[PDB]
Amino acid sequence: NRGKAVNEGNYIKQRLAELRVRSQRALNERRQKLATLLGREHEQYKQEI
Amino acid sequence: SQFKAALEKFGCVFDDKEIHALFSKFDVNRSGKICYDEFCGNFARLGSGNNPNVNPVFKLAREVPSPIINKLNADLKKQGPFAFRSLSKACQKADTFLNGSLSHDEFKWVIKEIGFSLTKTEFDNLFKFFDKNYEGKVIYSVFIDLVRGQQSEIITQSLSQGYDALASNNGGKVTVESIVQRYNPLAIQIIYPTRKIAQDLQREFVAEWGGNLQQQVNKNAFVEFFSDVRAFCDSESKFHQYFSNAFGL
Amino acid sequence: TTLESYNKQLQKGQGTLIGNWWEERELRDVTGIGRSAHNSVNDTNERTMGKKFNHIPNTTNSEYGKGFNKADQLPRT
Amino acid sequence: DIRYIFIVEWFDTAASLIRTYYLTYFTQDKTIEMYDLKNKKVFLKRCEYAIKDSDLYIGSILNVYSRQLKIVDFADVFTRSKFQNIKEKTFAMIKPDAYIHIGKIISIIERSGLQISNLKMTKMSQEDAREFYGEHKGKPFYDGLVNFMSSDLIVGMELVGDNAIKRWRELLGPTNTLVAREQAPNSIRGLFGTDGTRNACHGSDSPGSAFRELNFFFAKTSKLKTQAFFNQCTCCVIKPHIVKQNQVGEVIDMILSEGFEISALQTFFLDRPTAEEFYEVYKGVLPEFNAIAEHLTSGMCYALEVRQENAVKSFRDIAGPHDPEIAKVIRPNTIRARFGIDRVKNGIHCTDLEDDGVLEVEYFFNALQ
Amino acid sequence: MREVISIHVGQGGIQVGNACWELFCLEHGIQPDGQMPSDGDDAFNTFFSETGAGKHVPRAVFLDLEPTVIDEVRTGTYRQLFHPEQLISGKEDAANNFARGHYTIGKEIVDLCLDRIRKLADNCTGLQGFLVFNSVGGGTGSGLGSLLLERLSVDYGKKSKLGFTIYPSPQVSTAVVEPYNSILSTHSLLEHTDVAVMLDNEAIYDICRRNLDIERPTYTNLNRLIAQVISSLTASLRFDGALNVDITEFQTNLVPYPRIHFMLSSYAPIISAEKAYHEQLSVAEITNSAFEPANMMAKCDPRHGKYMACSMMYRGDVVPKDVNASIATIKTKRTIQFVDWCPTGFKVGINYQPPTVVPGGDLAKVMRAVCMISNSTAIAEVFSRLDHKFDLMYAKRAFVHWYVGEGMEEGEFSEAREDLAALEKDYEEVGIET
Amino acid sequence: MREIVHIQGGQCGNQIGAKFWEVISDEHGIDPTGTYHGDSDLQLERINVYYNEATGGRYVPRAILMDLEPGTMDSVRAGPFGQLFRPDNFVFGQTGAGNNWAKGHYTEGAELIDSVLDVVRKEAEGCDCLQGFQITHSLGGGTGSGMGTLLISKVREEYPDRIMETFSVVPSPKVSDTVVEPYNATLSVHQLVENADECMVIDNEALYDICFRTLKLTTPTYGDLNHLVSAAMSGVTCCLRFPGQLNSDLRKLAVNLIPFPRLHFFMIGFAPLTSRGSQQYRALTVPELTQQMFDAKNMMCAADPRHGRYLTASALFRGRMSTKEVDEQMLNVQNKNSSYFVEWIPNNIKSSICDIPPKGLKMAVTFVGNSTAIQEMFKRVAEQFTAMFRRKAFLHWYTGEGMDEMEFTEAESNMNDLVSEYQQYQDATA
Ligand SMILES: Nc1nc2c(ncn2[C@@H]2O[C@H](COP(=O)(O)OP(=O)(O)OP(=O)(O)O)[C@@H](O)[C@H]2O)c(=O)[nH]1
Ligand SMILES: Nc1nc2c(ncn2[C@@H]2O[C@H](COP(=O)(O)OP(=O)(O)O)[C@@H](O)[C@H]2O)c(=O)[nH]1
Ligand SMILES: [Mg+2]
Repeated sequence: NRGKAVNEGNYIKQRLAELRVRSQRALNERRQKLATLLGREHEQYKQEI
Repeated sequence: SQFKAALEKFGCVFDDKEIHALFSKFDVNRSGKICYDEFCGNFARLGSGNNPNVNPVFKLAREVPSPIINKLNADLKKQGPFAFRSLSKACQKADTFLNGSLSHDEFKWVIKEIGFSLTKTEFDNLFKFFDKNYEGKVIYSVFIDLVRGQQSEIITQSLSQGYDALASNNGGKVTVESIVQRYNPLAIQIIYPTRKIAQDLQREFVAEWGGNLQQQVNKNAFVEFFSDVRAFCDSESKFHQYFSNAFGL
Repeated sequence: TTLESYNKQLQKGQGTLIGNWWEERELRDVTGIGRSAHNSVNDTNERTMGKKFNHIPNTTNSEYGKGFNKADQLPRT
Repeated sequence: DIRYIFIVEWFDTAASLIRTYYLTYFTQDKTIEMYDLKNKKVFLKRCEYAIKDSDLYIGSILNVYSRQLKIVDFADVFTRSKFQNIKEKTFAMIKPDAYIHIGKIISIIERSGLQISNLKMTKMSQEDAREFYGEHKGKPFYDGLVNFMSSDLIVGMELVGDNAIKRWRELLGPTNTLVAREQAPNSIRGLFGTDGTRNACHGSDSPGSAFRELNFFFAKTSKLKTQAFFNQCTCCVIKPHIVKQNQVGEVIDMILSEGFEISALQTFFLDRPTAEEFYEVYKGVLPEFNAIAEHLTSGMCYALEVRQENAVKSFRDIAGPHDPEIAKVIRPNTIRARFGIDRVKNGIHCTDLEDDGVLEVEYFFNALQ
Repeated sequence: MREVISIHVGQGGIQVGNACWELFCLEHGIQPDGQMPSDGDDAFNTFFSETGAGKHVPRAVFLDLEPTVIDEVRTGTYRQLFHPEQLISGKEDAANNFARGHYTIGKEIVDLCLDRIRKLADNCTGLQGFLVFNSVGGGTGSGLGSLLLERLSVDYGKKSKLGFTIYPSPQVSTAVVEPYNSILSTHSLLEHTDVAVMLDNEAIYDICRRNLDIERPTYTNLNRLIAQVISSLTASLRFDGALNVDITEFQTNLVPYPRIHFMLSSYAPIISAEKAYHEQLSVAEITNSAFEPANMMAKCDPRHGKYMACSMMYRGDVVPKDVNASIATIKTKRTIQFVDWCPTGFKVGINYQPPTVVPGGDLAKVMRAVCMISNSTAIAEVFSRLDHKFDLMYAKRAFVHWYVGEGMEEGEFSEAREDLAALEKDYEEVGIET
Repeated sequence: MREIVHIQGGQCGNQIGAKFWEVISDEHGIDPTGTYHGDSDLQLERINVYYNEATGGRYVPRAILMDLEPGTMDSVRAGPFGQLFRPDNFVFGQTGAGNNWAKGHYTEGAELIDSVLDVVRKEAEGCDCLQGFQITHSLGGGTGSGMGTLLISKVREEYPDRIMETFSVVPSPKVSDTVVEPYNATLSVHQLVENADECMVIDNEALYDICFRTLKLTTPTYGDLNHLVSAAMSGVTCCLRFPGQLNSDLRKLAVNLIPFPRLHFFMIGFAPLTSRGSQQYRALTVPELTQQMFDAKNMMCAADPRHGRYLTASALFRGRMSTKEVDEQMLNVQNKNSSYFVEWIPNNIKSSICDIPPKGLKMAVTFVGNSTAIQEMFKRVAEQFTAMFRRKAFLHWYTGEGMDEMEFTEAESNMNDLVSEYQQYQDATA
């Protein structure tokens, strides 16, 4: 009888990472956009120096 | 909640309205925090029985702590006539916000700055008595009144007469300038002998007063000041004969 | 032992400087009656025990449960 | 000479438990000595650290030798008495007839020498406004004042300092502004007052009333919701070194003067997890996430919301280079050029991406409430 | 499903029960009122039982005849935790007399004790065994412990019993007639306790002086360290690990002969909060420190004897290959020597749960720990010294009247003496190589 | 629970007990009117040990007041704290003993002791569980040394199992106060040995020396000596009234301190005692306390401890301390002074710990010792007895009231016997 709770807990535990990876990739794409933005800004600054 | 749990412990379970009525019957101050000390005292007096010959003693209210404040007053006596005023000034200074009550740590601070290194156990008794229901704040006015003791009605009336006589020469207006300009510094010998010089006497008097000579003075503050002065002296006769010399009255 | 003798009744002051004058001095200062009240009574407690530091500690068999770590309450992540 | 000693506690992280030291302060020569209460060894001996006299107060936080310390209370009567004088609290109010003058008002208040303990701005709704100013009721001033009050956004601040309850009032000037010009032209009411009911600012008058307004406005139980929008807006942060060095008044008016509309600013104390967390977009980029995060949590900081037609890039134009050393050479009129010192503490920080301003402003004004 | 029963008798037993129970309550996060805030595996079943709704009640029983300690517990900080009527308190002290607590006054409390043991064991379903705590060098402790062991060994039978007893120190001792009680209690427990563990006092005094650098320790530090040892021993039943070892895997892997079941423990690391984070805390160094004679739990020099069996239990994130290499080095160094007929002598247990720390304690928060239990022939010297003291103070019938006047006959001393001599002879005989 | 009753007889007993009850009431926070005004709850957990509760909630001692003349009771009732004692607990005679042991032990002592026996019987049976009896008296007087010891015999007859303590103001020749000291001293110590479970001997001369030297008071008073005796006697039974780390009862003390049934005469000491002007100039630590308590001059007996070997000793520490320093100081004092301890019994020191020090004090030490040095008192007493008995001086006032010289011979023989086998162990070796 006790196995039902184990089944549930495993399901939630694995779904948690299954969605955590999507959250991480959502955060990570902004990383690249912002990096490119400041990269272009810095070279523009240097050339105008 | 703890009260109804305690009733359940003895086994008398009652509905919430009856529980509330019983709680309110003993929670007269309406604060909401009952004192089981008074609770059990009431029950013990009820259960002792009625005997005209023998009283049932016990207690229905928290007693004055006694020797902790007695020693406090006795050792406060030694510093000087204005040690009593020192405590008042310190209470006002610590109460920078002017509410009328102090926090627990602030009361500790005012005690140690007065200079009495009260231990935890000795402090706790006066603390618990003066804070009836553990609200978190203590009223310093009642504390200082109890520490000073009882002031005589005739003494207070004489102080009021002195205030009125002082106000008369200025037309009802008050200033510390007036008390500084008119008094008898040498009269302090009769409340207690002192070797200090009359020239300095004015300096200590103004120093214990405010630096500004235009500070506003209330009648209650003035009589409070001389009550602090009186509390150092143990004789009403000596105090009033000193006051008479001090104001030439 | 030829005590008392050349030091009779006197209150306050540094005394006469013979016998146990130093020891009677502090007794007389802390409490009235430096020596053997006339039959103002004398309490044996102060004479025998000494300075009283009133304090009652806890058993410390009841300190087992109570112990506090303020750090644990930080929000962490 | 004379010594000021305290009690301080530091939260270690390698060790879970927190420790406690004394931090004695030789004022004759401005040096610091560290000694711990338990186990009786001297911790840090006789080394100057150049700490200004003003910052020492109850609840203050000061960093030393890469560890941050938080003063809790004094340690003796002599230290307690001297600093006990500076604790008075007053409640100052900026009514919406001077919404354009916020920067100058704050600048003058700071120059007065008082300390801006806490700050907020809200919309004072009709019913709670009627509750406020309760004592007046009968007088004809009442209804006019109430109708004026709920007109627009309001700025409430708390001033802590010596002699404050009347120092603030005398700095403010007369109650009527019409008289203020002839008696005291150099006053807040003199400079920014129009008429009797449209006076610039408001101050406390009695300690009891001041406390009443204080727990009305700043206490945890308040009915004043933070009136602020969450669309077409940008977020910016006044870094703690700026408020420590006292240029917040200058900074605020500069951004107001640019036609941008300020929507909300509030004072916030946040810890190191919150600091690193808000900077979650700069973990893996060169602005040195660790140093900037640890500096961001070293004191109070203001969080401002700015509104404009095209908020993000337009505000970025005025913000200029992230490095003030860059900015001085080329963008001499930008705020970071004028106020920033170096890379780590480059004054203002604003978002640098088009579509993430809403989430960042939501983080401050919704999540941290 | 698996449970043990805790017996705590004597003042020493009660003052160690308080520490072990605060540690157990803190480890599972149970508040003093008994509630579980939580926020759920059944790891509390070993020591606690659910009341049906909310709180949990420990599976322990407390015995003593002087009411002082029991009343202090009932008014302490855990007043509402324990079961109120399982804290059995007597009327009069046995007062350092073996015969008093075993022949005159101890007989009117054993009936209640057995009734409560029956009531609690009927609630229990998968009982593993008994863990008993008692002070040997005292009247009520020794007498009531002996009587309880006598009764249980007949009533329940084959269920295992482990006793954590506190023998006298060689010189750091309190009582004066105490060796008599010690000899008689050893006689009683020899044929009734499945495992016995040494817990003398001055050795742990030296431990705390040397490691914590605490110059002002009291019984509380001693009891906290002992509770740490007990928790490290019993973790495996209630926590997940790579190699779990239950209580039945002690005597089947550590007892060569039925008479030889006296053992001595050790625990590591023991360090303060300041000296820990500047240290390495490696598995190799902690397991090397576990075998240091000065780190041992009892005042004996194991270098004067051989080793028969050792059971070591690690908790934390230890690695089995690291354990194996460390054990290889242990066998390599020549200072410690094993007996010929024991080629393999090491039991290894591993638990994932790191040790728990108590606020306001002395030990620091550490991420590896090892508790070792050793059976060795070096136990002979403590018994030899006890026998020497007994002979010296028995040559002239000292204090014999106090015992004979309570009902005990005179001849019992001779039987205990001869049985102890036989035990010493057995430990000597087992020491000869083939 | 395990409560004890108090019995006092004679002038010495009455004064000592009056001081003792003032001390106990002060310690437990009871006013002279018998109403509790204490501070902490710990003062009420074991309040029933020494006090009984009456209707209304006032506490009364379970003490018995006994003498052949009413003057001393009339004085103590008028003195401070005299209202606590129940008026029915007074039993007094109308004649007086005249410092004659036969008078106080055969004729009027016997016709009077029925009432006090009834009172002690009802008082003992009233309480739940007796733990024993304690007596304070003098062996040098008539009424005390006779009637008190006869009452000891009587109570021991019906209570063979319960423990009995005696606190005896034994005479010393330096401070001589009566010419008939040897007679009543020997007779009292005769009928004391077979009945008293513990005896604690006290010397007025030793108390005077202590007061003059340690406290250094110019002119002392019996109040001081009574207070010191009260402090020690109250410190004896602290484990029964307060929680601690190692509780030790009177039976524990008797078992740990009595090797043989006839060796139960004990000598006691108290620490710390300091002059009033030097109270703030000394530290409070376990080494200091042990150094002061072990000092031979500090003892409450005229016998010199360093003239014999300690058989057993016990100490009742109070306050805050640590077991390792306690037992380490005991081990150190046992090692550095192995000559003063008998070798064939190892570890002859008891230590017990109580968490409650006396009011106004941090730490306190009560020391009780069984040592061979006490034989000197009996030796000198027997010398005086035989020297004054060879001429039969003062004998006829005894012999004319049912006394025979044969029991005087018996007393001399018994004391010589006790001296013999009590000093035998001093030279006894293993
Ligand atoms: N380590 C340690 N030992 C203790 C503690 N409490 C008691 N003991 C030991 O107990 C021994 C004496 O026994 P007691 O504690 O007095 O109690 P008992 O053994 O049940 O016998 P009784 O004294 O008659 O009650 C002492 O030698 C101590 O070593 C403690 O808290 N910690
Ligand atoms: N220490 C001390 N000794 C006392 C006190 N009162 C009397 N004595 C001694 O007791 C002896 C006389 O005893 P006594 O009163 O005649 O005994 P009683 O006749 O049986 O009551 C004298 O040697 C005194 O030294 C006292 O208050 N304290
Ligand atoms: Mg016991």
